[PDB]
Amino acid sequence: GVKVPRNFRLLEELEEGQKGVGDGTVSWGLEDDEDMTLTRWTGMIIGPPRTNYENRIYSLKVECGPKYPEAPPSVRFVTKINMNGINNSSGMVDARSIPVLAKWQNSYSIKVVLQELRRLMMSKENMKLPQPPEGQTYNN
Amino acid sequence: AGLPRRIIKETQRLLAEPVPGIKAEPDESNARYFHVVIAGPQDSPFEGGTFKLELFLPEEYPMAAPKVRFMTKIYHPNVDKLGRICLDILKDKWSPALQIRTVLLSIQALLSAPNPDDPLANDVAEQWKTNEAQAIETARAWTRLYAMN
Repeated sequence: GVKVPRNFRLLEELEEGQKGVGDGTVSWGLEDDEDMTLTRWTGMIIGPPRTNYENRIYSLKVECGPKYPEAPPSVRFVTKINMNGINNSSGMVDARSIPVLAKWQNSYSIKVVLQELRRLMMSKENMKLPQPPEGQTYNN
Repeated sequence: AGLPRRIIKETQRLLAEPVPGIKAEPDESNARYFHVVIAGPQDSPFEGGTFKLELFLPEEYPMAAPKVRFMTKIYHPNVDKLGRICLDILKDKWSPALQIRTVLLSIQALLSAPNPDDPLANDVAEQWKTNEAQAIETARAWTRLYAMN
């Protein structure tokens, strides 16, 4: 089983992020284009239609640590959101509450995490949660 | 159950007969991943510096090119801000007849003779073309700042 080392995997994800995938409702890229460690990423999720997230752009911070992708990345919303599994005061995504993270596989990627969060925004338990005002962000 | 003979061969010859000015050592977890240090070549503005590079041999090697990247910041028209190297034999002109050693040699030579004329050179190329003296001094400055420890 040939494992692709972290940095070469992240270069692959950088190229895929630049090319974009699907309908463009999720996107990702490096937070700092001079970050040779490839650690800090910006994620974007367009809130899905017919949910209380609709017509909102969500920005996220995704951190790929030294063990990525054997281990999942850390994820936090910058844009305020009320959603199960997201700390409603800090924006931190609780890995134990988001299946893609809790059951992480090394075949997953930043794309997959963002797609999962977007899919979960359509879940019955999330789609009708009343939201904070648009454009608000957490501190720090 | 293990690596192809060619990889065993290239790995072992790299550690037995290293390229002058280049150290190349295996990763402690991944037998296809190597940690390389290239000394700045004699008479270049990188001279005296040591530059970390990583090298990976993908599943399809040698049909597929080895993957290489600088992990030390370097000011050079053919190495970008993330350490990616523009070298034809890492893409266009790779063939199974080439080997890891050819790559490391080519990279050393690239540091010795930067090519700001390359169509795909980064934004540093303009400086190298129009004020080469200043660009070379900046390359030396970055060697002092990033490549001496």
